[PDB]
Order: sequence, then structure tokens, then C-alpha cells
Amino acid sequence: PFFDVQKKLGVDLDHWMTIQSAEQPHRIPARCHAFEKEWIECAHGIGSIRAEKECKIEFEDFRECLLRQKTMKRLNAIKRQRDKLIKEGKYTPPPHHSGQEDLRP
Amino acid sequence: MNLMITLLTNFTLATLLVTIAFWLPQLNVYSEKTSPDPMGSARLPFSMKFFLVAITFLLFDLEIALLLPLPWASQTTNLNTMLTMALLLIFLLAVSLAYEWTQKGLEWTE
Amino acid sequence: SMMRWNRERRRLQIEDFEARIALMPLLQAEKDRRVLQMLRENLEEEATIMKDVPGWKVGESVFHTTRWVTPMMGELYGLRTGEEILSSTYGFIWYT
Amino acid sequence: MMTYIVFILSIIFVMGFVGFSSKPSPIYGGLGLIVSGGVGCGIVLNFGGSFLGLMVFLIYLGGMMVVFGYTTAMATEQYNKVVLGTFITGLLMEFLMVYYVLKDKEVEIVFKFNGMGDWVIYDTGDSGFFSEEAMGIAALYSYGTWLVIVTGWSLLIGVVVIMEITRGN
Amino acid sequence: PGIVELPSLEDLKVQEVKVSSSVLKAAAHHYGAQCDKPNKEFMLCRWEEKDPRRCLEEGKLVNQCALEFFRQIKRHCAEPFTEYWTCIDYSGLQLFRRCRKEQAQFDKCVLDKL
Amino acid sequence: MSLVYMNIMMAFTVSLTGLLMYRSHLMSSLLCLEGMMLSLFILATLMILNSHFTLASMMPIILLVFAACEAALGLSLLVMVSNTYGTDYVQNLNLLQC
Amino acid sequence: MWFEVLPGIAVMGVCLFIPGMATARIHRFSNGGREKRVAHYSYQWYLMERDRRVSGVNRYYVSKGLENID
Amino acid sequence: VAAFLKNVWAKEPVLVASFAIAGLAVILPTLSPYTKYSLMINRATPYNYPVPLRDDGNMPDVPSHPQDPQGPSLEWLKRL
Amino acid sequence: MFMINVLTLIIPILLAVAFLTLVERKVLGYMQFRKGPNVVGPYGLLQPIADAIKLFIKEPLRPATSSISMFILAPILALTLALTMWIPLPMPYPLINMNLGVLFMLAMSSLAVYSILWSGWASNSKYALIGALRAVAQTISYEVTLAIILLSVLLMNGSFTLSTLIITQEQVWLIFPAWPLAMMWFISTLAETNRAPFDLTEGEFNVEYAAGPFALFFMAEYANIIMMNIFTTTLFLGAFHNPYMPELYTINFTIKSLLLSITFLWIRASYPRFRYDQLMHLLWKNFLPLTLALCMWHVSLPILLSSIPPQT
Amino acid sequence: MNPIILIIILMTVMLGTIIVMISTHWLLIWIGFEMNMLAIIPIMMKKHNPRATEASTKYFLTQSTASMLLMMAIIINLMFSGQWTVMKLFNPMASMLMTMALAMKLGMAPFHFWVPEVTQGIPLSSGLILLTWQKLAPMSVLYQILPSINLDLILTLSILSITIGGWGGLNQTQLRKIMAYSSIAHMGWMTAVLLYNPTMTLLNLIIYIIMTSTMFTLFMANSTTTTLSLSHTWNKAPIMTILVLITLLSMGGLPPLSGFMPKWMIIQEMTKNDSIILPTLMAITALLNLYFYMRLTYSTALTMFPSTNNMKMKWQFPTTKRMTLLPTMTVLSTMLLPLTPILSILE
Ligand SMILES: CCCCCCCCCCCCCCCCCC(=O)OC[C@H](COP(=O)([O-])OCC[N+](C)(C)C)OC(=O)CCCCCCCCCCCCCCCCC
Ligand SMILES: CCCCCCCCCCCCCCCCCC(=O)OC[C@H](COP(=O)(O)OCCN)OC(=O)CCCCCCCCCCCCCCCCC
Ligand SMILES: CCCCCCCCCCCCCCCCCC(=O)OC[C@H](COP(=O)(O)OCCN)OC(=O)CCCCCCCCCCCCCCCCC
Ligand SMILES: CCCCCCCCCCCCCCCCCC(=O)OC[C@H](COP(=O)(O)OCCN)OC(=O)CCCCCCCCCCCCCCCCC
Ligand SMILES: CCCCCCCCCCCCCCCCCC(=O)OC[C@H](COP(=O)(O)OCCN)OC(=O)CCCCCCCCCCCCCCCCC
Ligand SMILES: CCCCCCCCCCC1=C(C)C(=O)C(OC)=C(OC)C1=O
Repeated sequence: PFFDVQKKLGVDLDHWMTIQSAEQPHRIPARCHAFEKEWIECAHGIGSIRAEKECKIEFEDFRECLLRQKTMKRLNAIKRQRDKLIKEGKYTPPPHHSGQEDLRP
Repeated sequence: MNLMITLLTNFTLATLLVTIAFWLPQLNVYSEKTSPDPMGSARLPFSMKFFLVAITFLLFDLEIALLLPLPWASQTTNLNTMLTMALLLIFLLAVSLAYEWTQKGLEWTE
Repeated sequence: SMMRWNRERRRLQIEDFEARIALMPLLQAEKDRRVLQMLRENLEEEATIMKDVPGWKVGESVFHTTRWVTPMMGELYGLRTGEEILSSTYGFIWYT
Repeated sequence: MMTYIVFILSIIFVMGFVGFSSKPSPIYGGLGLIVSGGVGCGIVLNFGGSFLGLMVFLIYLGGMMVVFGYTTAMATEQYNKVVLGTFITGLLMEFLMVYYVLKDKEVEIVFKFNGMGDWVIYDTGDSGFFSEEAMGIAALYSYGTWLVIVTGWSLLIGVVVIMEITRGN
Repeated sequence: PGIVELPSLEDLKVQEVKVSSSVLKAAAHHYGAQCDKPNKEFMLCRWEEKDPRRCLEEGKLVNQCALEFFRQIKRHCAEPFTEYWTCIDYSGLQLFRRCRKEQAQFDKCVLDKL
Repeated sequence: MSLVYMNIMMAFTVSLTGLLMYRSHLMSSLLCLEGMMLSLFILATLMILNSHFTLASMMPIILLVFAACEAALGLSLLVMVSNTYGTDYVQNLNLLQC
Repeated sequence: MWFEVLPGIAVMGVCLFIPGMATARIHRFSNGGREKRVAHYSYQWYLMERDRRVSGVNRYYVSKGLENID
Repeated sequence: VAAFLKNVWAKEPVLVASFAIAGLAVILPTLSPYTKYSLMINRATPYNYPVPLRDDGNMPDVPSHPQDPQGPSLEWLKRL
Repeated sequence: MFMINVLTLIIPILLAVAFLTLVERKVLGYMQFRKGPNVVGPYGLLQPIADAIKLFIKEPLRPATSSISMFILAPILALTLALTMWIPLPMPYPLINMNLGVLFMLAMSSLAVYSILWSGWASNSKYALIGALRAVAQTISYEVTLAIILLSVLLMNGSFTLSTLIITQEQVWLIFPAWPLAMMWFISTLAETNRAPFDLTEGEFNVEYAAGPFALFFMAEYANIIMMNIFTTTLFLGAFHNPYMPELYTINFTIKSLLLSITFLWIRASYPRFRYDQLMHLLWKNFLPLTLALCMWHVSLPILLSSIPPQT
Repeated sequence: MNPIILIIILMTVMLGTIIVMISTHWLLIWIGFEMNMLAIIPIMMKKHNPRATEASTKYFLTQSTASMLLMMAIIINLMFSGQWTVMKLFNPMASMLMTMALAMKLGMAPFHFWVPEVTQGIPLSSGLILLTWQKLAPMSVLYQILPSINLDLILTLSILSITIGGWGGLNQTQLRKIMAYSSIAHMGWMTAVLLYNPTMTLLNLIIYIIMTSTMFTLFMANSTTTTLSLSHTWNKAPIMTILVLITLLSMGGLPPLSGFMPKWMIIQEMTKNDSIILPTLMAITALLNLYFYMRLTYSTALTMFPSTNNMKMKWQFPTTKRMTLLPTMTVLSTMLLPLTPILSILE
């Protein structure tokens, strides 16, 4: 039983806290506002059964924005290869990745 | 970082003073004291009233926790709704106090 | 007295906020050039590090879409020293 | 070491729960949950949640664990192998997790977890002249109307229920 | 997926506005009045493109129009401006309300000479 | 995912198994229950502060208040138990086996 | 008489005058003869870190004015 | 309504002051003429950036410069 | 350099607590038509030094503690919380300038009852435990009106920033819009620190501590007294602040806080003690209804006057 | 209890269940369960004896543990989905934890271990609320999360609930434990047809609530809590023996009665999905429930156990109890099978 009293009576009891793409105070965007807006506008109206297979790209984009697992795995690979080349002496860091370059602005 | 250093300094000063208080007069070689209370050995009687004032504290402190964002909530653009809900929270705290009154909850610690 | 003075304080707050608003285009342009500088530096150091690893695409987006994504803290300050890391990632929180 | 500090606090956090999940005595359990609340508050403070961490102090520790220690001090009249065994068991489980995720930079107990410090996942922008956390909590009175109604009604009913079930009549 | 395309380091070179935050805040309202047009071109480009790489050249115009703002202060009113941003610079919250006579001298000199 | 979530979830499961394996006391059980609530507070807080989802910042406070009220209820239940047997021992609560 | 309590109040008042005077002089000494920068908000921290980068001496408080532009 | 009020003010003046202050706090914002100015000041405080509009060709009331006459004015806030 | 600033905070706190004992004995002496100490030092100034040397070489009382660990931790927690209540205090600049210094102080004062509770349970006396439960219930009772009065006053401030509370009071003292909140605040902070007429720990919990640790509890309690008077001074009697001469603010708030601490000393030599139910009646049936009514008034009042203070 | 306070507390129970039913946010679901538990605790402690306090303590522990697992499932849903809609769950770990939490709230086996205790400890009216109204909100959440419910988990909980609630009541002489093990078996029947057709779940829930309300209303009318006290009914109120006869023959699923209606329809929606073994085993296991229903009808209606002398006094006082809806519920729980296609109103 989902007695949709809110849509029937036209009141907004809890839809505002439901998603990150909703109206936030002082127009603060979430860090994955665009990804969630794209996933919601993809998966709207077509049902969950169609939405699990027809909006997989937007949902993988949004999940990887949220958790950043592919990003952190890529950073793990870059940093670990960098540490191996430092340990082998095949590589040196640049001066701008050591703190001796007087940052931009 | 300055705050963590300050907390560590205050804890270290307190522990140093407590160690001096618990170990400087131990070096006194005074005397061994042979055979070192209104109730003799009876058990502690449970007071229902102390527990009642503690739970009344806890519930009104939860209502305080709801009231704590009000200096930030006065800055909103939806001020009629904000003012209504603020007066409604303080009114429900007052209704909690009135019900605690009239059902003899504030008795012998009034 | 509190009426007059809190009204004056609101006008002073609006003045400070419009000073901020007048400064936000320049700070936004410098911020954009700052993050693009750091991403180009990370890209070139990835190109000179990730030469041995088979099947690696340098600068490959982990996202499917080609829309710009705001850079993560580890994406920008990953290859740098821990002093710049701590200053960027807990500097404001630990400040006094 | 300092870039891992939240992680280090979180390790203390897990240790603190083994300080009372082994259940030595409810007063030592209360002390362990107080130290756990302090370090978990510090974890909340290090993502920028100052108001939420001060709710952990003012309401969880200074409000509620006061009442736990108060009620416990009115019981357990003042004067183990299983406790210390379970304590070292949970401690060795947690340090094996630490050792695995620090030697592999990846672990999977139930979910996959990264092994780098959690500073990496943060945002690189500013929030202007407001804390987003403070304004989202200030939003409780304008946007959060139904939530305030049901929370205040549940607290009023909580006062009524506590007075009913402790009266004995 | 695909390769992200970043601009080269030559595309990011520009004459940086290397002044402090009190120098910016003291000169803020005249910067918001006089450097209006390329700033609003840039910020409209920045909220419509939603991508800073598509907004670089307009930003250069910002970094072009800011410097001409300060040179035109330096050619005519460097001394009341310096006296004003020093008093702004003393304060911890950088209050305008502590610094009204220096603001009055700076606004009088800018309204006369510029 | 992030590494601090590992420790907050594992803390929740530690306090779960503490709340799911009683020793003697009902107070130690309520301590494990409120440790579970505390770990939920920390975990929801780190998510909401992570994703900058602004409106859910009032969410953990609510998660505090209700559940803290819940704790009050449990404490009163414990007191009624301690107003029958003199202790809060869970082995005295076996009158309902028959 | 009643002015006999005044040496103890004077000692206690000097002992309360020391912390505020000391933190004011330390905030002037550690920040280039000025107040400590209050950064309660992330915009204020953004400006303060921009000052740290534009000074060239890795210090936010060393200010750069019209002499730094051409 | 008259003897009862003097009786409760004689016996329990703390409660009478409580309900009087709470009653003024309820009713007086609905009767105050300055309640509207609170709304108008809180909506005129610019926390965000005033993101400009693309001039399509027909916006007669939107200014091109902040010092232009058209647009929202705050002379009521300066004067009061 | 910051460590020097922490030392110049915490060492003069200890010195002012040491000489507050002399000021208490002298002011209670002259209000009782006698003198206070004037033999041990010149004008009595060496009495706290003599008394500290006396207490630190007195025999340890050596109790049978229930828990050794909490018997150690209760003075440690009392002194640590007594010292950390000073670091957001703006005078005119705090040691730790934070955005939520008010709420920080309310939190660290809410944590102060664990020292009383652990010292009461760590003693084997059931009488000491009953006294500790009474003192904890008293303190957590008056923390309610501390929180609500403090919230109602900070509705005129705009934030929980203590440094903003000086900017708030540059045209008027905040006691003029909020004197009923001020007087209930003042009596509630008098009831926080177990101070007369609310001192039922002296009327017939840490009596099992030796002279050293009992002196540490005593000095933590007087550090709380000086601190709550300074916090009441900043909160209701905000002094003039010239930013180019901060010592004007420092001399001014020091004079006001000394007068307010002498006002605590002047209350304790004027009234008899409440019975325990009488100050419970004072909280729950007198202070808390007016506190809620004035909280409604100070919510609705900046809206009806258009005097809502700035967020920043 | 003060009757005004009783009305406010029952409205708060109903309010918490309605807040679960009508809300689209997960925090409001959790709030509805918290409000529901917090308000139902005094209904259990109404008579103030140690059995009610023990039952309320056990109920508090199980429902608090379920609420914590519910909030953990919600938090993992916010991890792996970034949002709060009460809909399908975007992680099998959060799906497993929420199915466990709702199984603990319903008392489905092997989390059934609080249902025969608490129902024994509390009065018949509070047990009526616990076995009828407190099944509404978790079945509503299970209605709305069923695209993410694991099949083997819900079917394991269902068959384990049916078998354990069948073998529970065979050893029982206390009527409230009989209704509790009947509750466990029927909740297994409701959740077994859940992922196939939730309309039949709703039909089983409505028919079970009608029959359980009929049986508790008869128990409150006759003031009997044991089998052997229910056996005195024929010498006092002979019509009530006929009513408990037809209602217990209904609850066993015997045609032509209405309690045959749900389980048959459940089989009617499970043989469509090519499950033949599972509804057969479920139907054969329901014979255990029907066996102890037949035991109760033998003790009450079909034989005459010996009564005592003082019963002759109770012949002189008619029933002054407000037997609310007892003819209506007695008719609806027996003679509703010719109206079987009415179930489309639940679609
Ligand atoms: C910050 C600087 C200091 C601030 C001032 C404080 C300094 C003075 C200290 C004096 C020594 C105090 C020693 C401890 C005393 C404790 C006992 C005590 O006083 O109990 C309090 C007493 C307690 O009551 P009681 O016990 O005296 O009276 C009997 C009470 N019954 C009947 C319940 C038994 O009074 C209060 O609670 C009053 C609190 C403050 C009231 C403020 C009211 C302000 C006016 C509001 C408006 C009124 C008009 C109506 C509306 C008009 C609208 C236009
Ligand atoms: C509508 C406005 C908002 C209202 C809600 C907000 C209130 C804010 C303040 C919080 C109050 C919380 C506590 C309320 C408890 C009320 C019940 C009560 O105290 O009754 C008992 C009392 C007599 O005291 P007694 O029981 O004898 O005490 C023993 C010691 N002698 O009985 C009495 O003293 C009689 C009390 C009832 C009559 C009070 C009348 C006051 C009228 C003031 C002027 C009009 C103000 C406008 C609002 C009127 C609302 C009725
Ligand atoms: C921030 C400021 C804080 C200030 C805190 C302290 C306030 C009070 C400061 C001290 C005021 C003066 C104290 C004088 C004490 C009495 C000294 C005296 O007269 O001692 C005499 C005694 C015997 O001498 P004898 O030679 O026998 O005399 C016979 C003469 N034919 O000889 C002796 O006893 C030996 C000499 C002992 C000297 C002790 C002096 C007092 C030390 C107190 C500690 C604090 C020091 C000051 C700190 C702040 C200033 C830097
Ligand atoms: C039984 C054990 C022993 C008992 C005695 C000792 C423990 C009890 C007494 C000490 C209590 C310590 C309290 C520590 C946290 C206090 C809250 C806090 O830090 O608030 C201040 C501030 C928030 O203000 P804000 O301005 O927003 O932050 C700056 C950015 N603008 O936030 C900040 O500035 C954040 C700074 C970075 C994060 C700091 C984290 C500190 C370390 C973790 C907590 C330490 C205490 C753990 C044990 C507590 C036991 C009660
Ligand atoms: C998709 C589905 C959505 C939801 C659909 C609707 C679901 C309906 C669930 C019904 C739950 C009923 C719960 C119990 C009734 C609530 C009120 C209550 O507590 O009544 C009992 C009350 C207590 O009286 P008391 O003084 O305690 O008596 C003790 C003896 N001296 O009074 C008594 O003891 C009096 C004795 C007779 C009471 C009979 C009450 C019958 C109530 C149930 C009617 C049938 C359900 C509605 C129709 C079917 C709908 C599915
Ligand atoms: C080393 C720093 C000081 C350590 C603490 C000792 C001095 C302060 C407390 C001593 C004290 C004084 C002066 C005192 O006067 C007094 O009586 C009212 C006490 O007992 C209740 C005391 O404990």
C-alpha cells in the first residue's frame, strides 16, 4: 500500500529532501547534480524495468560520481607506478610537484 | 590544528597536576593507618524521582536540539512558515512542560 | 537600539556581499586557470610515468559522458607533496 | 600520517566500540561509548560538520550518555575472561583490516574499499559566506515543515509515554 | 571511455592580477561598476557553457579588464587608494565600516580625476 | 569506496554483534544499541557532507532526536525491570516461556 | 577597611588582563603588525589562500598592492 | 475575566507573565507593520551570484549595467 | 609562538583562580563585619600559596575506590573542561576563534557533569553517590535554561560566533533588550557551578579525594566561576572595542568580570540555601516557563521589528 | 489509563502507520516506525504486571534492532543511489538488510522468537493491535521495495515462517500463543506470493486481519485466554461457540469459507509462475494450523467440557461488553468466498 496522499491532496510533505537535484537552500548544487539530473531525466516515466537497462550509462556515471571508485582506482594505479619508478630510480618528480614553483594566481 | 594542540596541552597540564596530586604526598613515610557513612551497609534505594528528572532533562534537551538552528533559521526567505514552526516547537516544549506539571510529574523535585 | 543597529548591520552585510559579487568573476577566471593548470600538469606527468603499463590510455575519462566534471581533490593534489595536500584538504577546517 | 588522520580517528572509533561491545561493565561501557562519541565527533568535524559534531557533544554525550551513566549509577551496586578475549579478538580483526588495506591499497570485507587516505574524495571549491551544512540545518523550519510536525509530536508523545509507563498505574 | 581534452599551458598564460584580497575588496565596488561588461560576458559564458575550457578567452578579457582598472588607479589615485586598502587590510574581517574617511578620500579622488 | 566508511560500517557491525550477543545486563545492551545509532549518525553525516546534499544536513539531527527519545523509552523499560528483580539481568526475563 | 580587599582584586585583575593582552600582541606579532585574519567562511579562506599565493613568500599577511601590477 | 485575572496575578504571577509574553509573541507579528520589511530585507541579501541573462532582444526591464535605473532598487532600505 | 599564547592563557587562569580564593575570603570577611586573611601575607597575599603548599604535603586520604580509573579521570576531566572553556572567549580576540564558540562552550559545560558522576560512583560511599546524583540532576536541570536563554539571546546576534557578540553590542549593552533573560541566566549560571544559594554539596560528593585532588576539583570549580562570569560579561555587558587599541576592551571586560565574580561572592554571603526540591521548583516551574515565553518573544521579535541580525 | 491519553496514543499508533503508508522519503518511513513503536509501548503496559513489562522490553529490543537495521539499509541506499525515494533498492546488501529488518518487525521466522512471548505478556486488545495493525506498515514497505527483494531470501523466510508457525501451535494451550503462531504462518503465506502478485498479498492481509480481529473479539467477549477457559463458553454463551467454530474453520482454509480464499488465490498466482513444489508444500504445511484450529473447535464447539457451579451465577448477567463489529467481522470472515472476484479492488 502506497496511499499517495501527497499527490492526491497536492501537498509536498517529503519530496524536497528526496533527491539532490531538488530545490536547495541558496541554490547550492550537490557535487553530482548534473549526473543525477541526467539519470532522473533519462529514467523518468519509462518504469524501473526499462530504466535498469536503458539508463545504465547515466546511472553508472552518477554512481561513479558519488563513490569515485574508478577515479580512486586510477589514482591508485598512477601513484603506485610512480612509487615503483621512484624506488627503481627511473623517475624523478618535477619541481612543480615538489613545492618550489610559486602557485598560479 | 591549533585547537588539537590546545586540547592536548590542557589534557597534559591536567594530567600533570593530577599526577603531582596523586604522587607527591605518597613520598611521605608518615604511618600505616589501621582500619581506614549514614547508611551502614544497606543497598542503595532506587529513587524513581531522580530517574524522572533525568529523562525529563533528556526529552527537553532533544526539544532544545530542535530549537538550536534558530539564529540561522531567522535568515530565511520563507519567514511566515519559519516563524510558525519556531513558535510551534517552543509551544510543543511548553505543552510537554504543562503535561509534566498537571500529571504530577514535577513532584518532590518540583 | 537593536532595531537601528541590526538594520545597519544588514546594510553592511549587503555591502560586503556586493564587494564579493564584484570580485567573483576575476576569482572564477583565476580558479578556472588554476584547476586547468593542475590538470595539465597531472596529465603530462601521467604521460611520462605511465609508459611501461600495458593498455593504459593517458588522460582517459572514467565517466562515460564528455561533459566537464569538477575535479576531485585527489585528481588535482594527487602527485604533489603532503604539505600542499594538507593545506588544500584540511586547511580551512583546521584554521583556528 | 597526518593526511590519514580521519582514518586514524576512525580506527580509534572502531577500537572504542570494542571497548563496550565486549560489555565489561555498563559503566566502563559508558566510558567507552563516551570516548567513541568524542572521536566520531572529530571525524564529523573533519569533513566540515561543526554543528553536527557539537550535537554529538551537546545532545549525544552531554545530553544522553549523561542519562545512561546516571541511570547506571543508580544500579550495579559498587564493589573478565570473555570480555578480554572478545576485546582482543575484535582488536586483532580490526588491525588485520588495517594491515590488509595498507599493504594492498584495496580491501573487500563486504564492499570494496580504497586504501588511500580519505582526503582524496573532497571538493575543491568554496561555499561563499555560508556553511552548506549550517544552511541545510537552518532549512528545517522553511522546507522541513512536516518533519518538524512529526518530530515535535513524537517528542510530546515521548514525554506522555515516559510518564505513563513509569507511573505503575 | 574517451580521453579528456585539456588546454595546453600556453593557453593558460596570462598577466595575473597579483594584488592582495584587501586591495581587491577596497577596489571592489568601482571594479564592479567599471569592469562590468566583460565580467558579465564571462559569467554568462560560465553558467551557460558549464565548462571552464570553453570560457578561457573571455576570462582573459576579465584578466585584461581588471589590470586596466588598476593601472588607471595607479596613474591618478595611487596614494588615497594605498591609504584606503591599508586600513581595510588592518582589520581581521576587513570591515568597510572601520575605514570610512579613507573610502571618502579615495571616492572623492576617483570621482574627480576619473 | 572511501576508507573511513569501512571503519564506520565495521563499528556498526561490532556494536551489532555486541547488541546481538548479550552477556547479562540490559544496560550494556542499550549501550550497544546506542553505539549502533552513533555509528549510523557518523556514517549518514559523512555521506551528506561528502556529496554536499544540503537539505539532508537536518537528517542526522532527526536521526539523533527520535532515536535518543527511543533510548529514553528503553531506559524506562529497564527501570521497570529493575523495579521487579533488583537487577537489570536479562536472565530474569523468562516468565514468558510458558 | 574595605580597601584591604583591593590588593587581591588587583592581582586577580592583572591575572585576567594578561591573557587577552598577550593574545592581542601575539596576533599582531605573528601577522605582520595587524589583526589575525578571521576566516570563518570558505570565501574568506579562498581570499586568504590567494593572498598566500600572491605574496610569493608563502605568507597570507604579506600584502601586495599596486606595486605588484605594472 | 476580571476577578480571575487578578486572582492568578496575585497567586501565580510567573505564569501570568509567561502566558502574556507568549501571547504577545503569537499575535504581534500579524499586527506589526514592520514584519513585511523582514521579508524584504532577507530576500535582498545577495548570498549567491546574480547570474545575468542573455539579451535576446526584448527585455525592457532588465538593466545592462548595475547603475542603470531599471531593476530592483533598495532606496527603502537606505532610507527606512 | 602559539604555544606561548596557550601558556599565557592557561597559567594566568590558574593564578587568578589561586587569588580568587583570597578575594573570596576577604570579601566574605568584610561583608561579615570582620576581616579576611591579613597575617600570612602582606594584606593576606601569601595565603593561597601557603594553603597550596599545605594541601600538597598533607597525607593522602587513601580511599577504597570502586574504580581506580574513574577516580583518576574525574579530576582530569574536571580540569581539562575547566581550561577548555576559555579558548573561544573573545577578549577581544580569543585563543581559538571558531564559528561556533557559543555552542562549543555549551557542549563542554554539558560534559562537566561526568566528573561529578564519576567521582560519586568511584567513591564507595552510598551517601556520596546520592549527593553526586543530586548535583548532576541539579546541573543538567539548569543547563536547560542555559541552552534556551543562550539561544534566545543569540537570536539578536545572528550566529554562534562569540566575536560577533561584541559587534552586536556596540550601540547598547545586550542586557537592555534582554534583562529578564540576563537575570535568569545569572541565577542559572549560579546554579551551574554548585554555588550558593544552590550549594547542596555543603548543606546537610568528592569527599573521598585527598587534599591534592580535592584542591584540583576546587580550582576547576573556581575556573568555571571566573569563566562563566567572563562569558556573562561578553554576553550581556559587551564593552567598547577599538581595534587599534585592544587593551581598552581587555581592561573593560576585566573590570566587569571582576565585579560579576564579586557579585557571586556577594550573593553567597547574603542568602540561605534552597532545599533541593525548592531549586527544582525554581527551575521547572519558574525559570523554564518564562524562558520558553521569552524564547517565543525573541523568535518573533526581530521579525515584527525588522531587526533580524546578519548571518555573517 | 486516562481515556484522553488512550485516544491520543492510539491516534499516534495509527499516525505512525499512516506516515509509513503515505510517505515517499525513507527518513519518514523510519520516523513512522519509531513513532509507531514509541506509541504502542503503553498499550502493552496497560495492566502493569511484570509480564507486560517483560513483553514490552522484548518488543522494544526486537523493534529497535529492526529499526537500526532499517536505517543502515537506508544509509547504504544513500551510498549507492544518492537519493531517498521509497522505491526499489540500489544495492543487494541494503535489500538484504531491509528485508531482514522488515522480517524482524513482522515476526517472520527465524525472527519469530518474540511473537509468542509478547502476545502472551500483553492483554487481548493490545495483542489484537500487535497482530493486525502492526502488520500493515512493514507489508507496505515490502510492497514498495519488491523489485529489489531477493527471491530466495523472501521464499526462505516464507516457508520457514509457515513451517515454524505450523509446528508452534500444536504444543500450545494458551490462546494468545496460538494466535501468535498463526500470525507467523500467515505472514509466511503473505510474503510467499509477494514477488509474484502483491495483490494477493493484500488480499491475504485483509482476510487475515478480518479473521484475527474476529477471533480476538470473541476472546475479549468471552474473557478467555486459555483453551480450557474457552471450553466454558457453551454453558454461558452458546452462540459464541458457533462463532468460534465457523471462524476457526475459516482460518484453516476450509471451503466454502472465506479463509480458503487467500491461499487458493496464492496457489492460483504461483502455478502461473511454474512454481508447483512450493505452493504444494505450503498447502500441506497449512494442515498443521488447521489441526490445532480443529483442536480448539473440539474443546469449544463440538463437545461440552464440564463447567463449574459458579457458572450458574453468570447465567443471570448478560454481556455488557462492547463487541464492536463482531457480527460484521463474523459474517465477513466466513461468508465471503462467493465474492472472491472482489479482489480486483486491491489491484
Ligand atoms: C547579568 C547581571 C545580573 C542580572 C540580575 C541578577 C542580579 C540580582 C541577584 C539577586 C540575588 C538572587 C539570589 C537567588 C534568588 C533565587 C530565587 C528567585 O529569585 O526566584 C525567582 C522567582 C521565583 O518565584 P518565587 O518563589 O519568588 O514566587 C513564588 C512562586 N510560586 C507561586 C510559584 C511558588 O521569580 C521568578 O522566577 C522570576 C524570574 C525573572 C522574571 C523576569 C520577568 C520580566 C518581566 C516580564 C514582563 C512582566 C509584565 C507582564 C507583561 C507586560 C507586557 C507589556
Ligand atoms: C496562547 C499563548 C501561548 C500559550 C502557550 C505558551 C505558554 C508559554 C509559557 C509556558 C508555560 C508552561 C507551563 C504551563 C502550566 C500551566 C498549568 C499550571 O501551572 O496550573 C497550575 C497553576 C496553579 O499552581 P499550583 O498547581 O497551585 O502550584 C503549586 C504551587 N502553589 O494554575 C495557574 O496558575 C493558572 C494558569 C492558567 C491561567 C493563566 C492565565 C494567564 C493569562 C495572561 C494574560 C493573557 C495572555 C494571552 C494568552 C492566554 C492563554 C490562556
Ligand atoms: C602577575 C603577578 C602575580 C603576583 C603574585 C604574588 C603577589 C604577592 C607578591 C609578594 C609580595 C611580598 C611578599 C613578602 C613576604 C614576606 C617576606 C619576609 O619578610 O620574609 C621574612 C623572612 C625572614 O627573614 P629574616 O632575615 O629572618 O628577617 C629578620 C629581619 N631582621 O624571610 C623569608 O621568608 C625569606 C624570603 C622569602 C621571599 C618570598 C617572596 C614572595 C614570593 C611569592 C611568589 C610570587 C612572586 C612574584 C611573582 C610576580 C612578580 C614577578
Ligand atoms: C575519558 C577520556 C579523557 C577525558 C578528558 C579529555 C576529553 C574530554 C575533554 C576534551 C573535549 C574535546 C572536544 C574536541 C572537539 C570540540 C569541537 C570542536 O572542535 O569545535 C570547534 C571547531 C568548530 O568551529 P568552526 O569555526 O566551525 O571550525 C573552524 C572552521 N571554521 O572545530 C574545529 O576547529 C575543528 C578542528 C579539527 C578537528 C578537531 C578534532 C579534535 C580531536 C577529536 C576529539 C578529541 C576528544 C576525544 C575524546 C572526547 C571524550 C569526551
Ligand atoms: C491494505 C490494507 C490497509 C489497511 C486496512 C485496514 C486495517 C484495519 C486493521 C484493524 C486493526 C484493529 C486493532 C484493534 C482496534 C483498535 C482499537 C482498540 O484498541 O480496540 C480495543 C479496545 C480496548 O478496550 P480495553 O478497555 O482495552 O478493553 C480491555 C478489556 N477490559 O476495545 C475493546 O477491547 C472492545 C472489544 C471489541 C473491539 C473490536 C475491534 C475490531 C477492530 C477491527 C475491525 C476489522 C478491521 C476493519 C475491516 C477490515 C479492513 C481490512
Ligand atoms: C598549584 C596550583 C594551585 C593548586 C590548588 C591549591 C590552591 C587552591 C585551592 C586551595 C583552597 C583554598 C585556598 C581555600 O581557601 C579553601 O577553603 C575555602 C579550600 O578548600 C575548600 C581549598 O581547597
